[PDB]
Amino acid sequence: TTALVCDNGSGLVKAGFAGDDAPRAVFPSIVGRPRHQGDSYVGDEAQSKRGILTLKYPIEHGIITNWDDMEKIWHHTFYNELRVAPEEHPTLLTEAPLNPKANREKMTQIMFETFNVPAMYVAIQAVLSLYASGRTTGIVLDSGDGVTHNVPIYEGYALPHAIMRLDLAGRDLTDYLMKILTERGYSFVTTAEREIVRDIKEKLCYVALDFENEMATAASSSSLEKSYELPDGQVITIGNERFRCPETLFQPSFIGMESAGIHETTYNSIMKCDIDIRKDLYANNVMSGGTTMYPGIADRMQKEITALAPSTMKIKIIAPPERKYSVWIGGSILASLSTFQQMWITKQEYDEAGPSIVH
Ligand SMILES: Nc1ncnc2c1ncn2[C@@H]1O[C@H](COP(=O)(O)OP(=O)(O)O)[C@@H](O)[C@H]1O
Ligand SMILES: [Ca+2]
Repeated sequence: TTALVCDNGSGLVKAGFAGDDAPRAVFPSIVGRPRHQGDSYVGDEAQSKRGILTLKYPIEHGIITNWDDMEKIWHHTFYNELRVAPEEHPTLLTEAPLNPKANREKMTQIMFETFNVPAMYVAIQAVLSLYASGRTTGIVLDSGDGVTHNVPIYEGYALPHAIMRLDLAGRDLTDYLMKILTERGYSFVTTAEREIVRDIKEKLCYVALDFENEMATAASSSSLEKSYELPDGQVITIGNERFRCPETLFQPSFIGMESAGIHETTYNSIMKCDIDIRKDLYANNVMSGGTTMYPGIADRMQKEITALAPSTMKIKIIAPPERKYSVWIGGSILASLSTFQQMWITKQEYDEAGPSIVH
């Protein structure tokens, strides 16, 4: 039998078969129900029918908060995207770091009681990303759609006391760029327009090695300008917007938040950990999630952590090309191991013991 891997993303579901190199299904973590009851849609079909539906994010901040809609996302995943009978496949689910214990239990209860999977497992997203980089010790920066975490990991296990959470990720950067471009005179307010600005963000944005220098260059030449044709036929040119957008990850004050930036959350996370493991964390900073895809983010992180860390500390930022899917790939690996097969919670163990078995 083939095991399934479902990464329950704040913005995107990544689902597929354990052993595959990439998720076969990548779709928005969105459920749409009729505006007027006289039934649900999920993912791209929900967005297409948005004019007749109310759209909701059941996993908006990395934590599943709407269980009836998460049921719909999982039903869509099994039956519409992967086209499998869930009762025929062990299923690996991902959870956010600091997922409440009752939340993990509800994920377990739905898998067995609603979908009758024969076996399941819940793994921490950041832990899977570390495994996908061939490591069991290191500190992950996972920046997705709705949340960013630092997760220090030692000998295979997250250190929950040192986890840092930043309520700032890719959704917030798209919102910032929407606001910036709207103020420039291009109206970007609707769902369809959010899609356009997201596309501009992913194609043209980058992280400046030195913000102040990059601003001086954009102020004094056209050399950083990039153009993008909108659906209405207008050509928009952006310059400093390209790097002011993701600079928000290092200066959350750009969108009015008092939070530490990702360089300070990474450094604080490491300093919460055993002094004796900090050398290994500094040398093994892995970046995961779509919001770490910006060109220049690894060099910027190298520079910022160097300025914060002891003068002699060896600092390595690992940014794999496949890091949009590294949480999913780490699940594909773990669930493929012979040593993992005894780790599955079976439906039989669930029927004997109930949801508290997941711990
Ligand atoms: N090349 C890219 N550059 C910048 N942001 C990107 C890129 N590719 C994807 N993203 C952003 O990453 C987010 C989705 O990342 P992902 O790790 O799937 O999030 P989640 O797991 O929380 O659903 C979106 O905000 C998307 O716009
Ligand atoms: Ca994620």
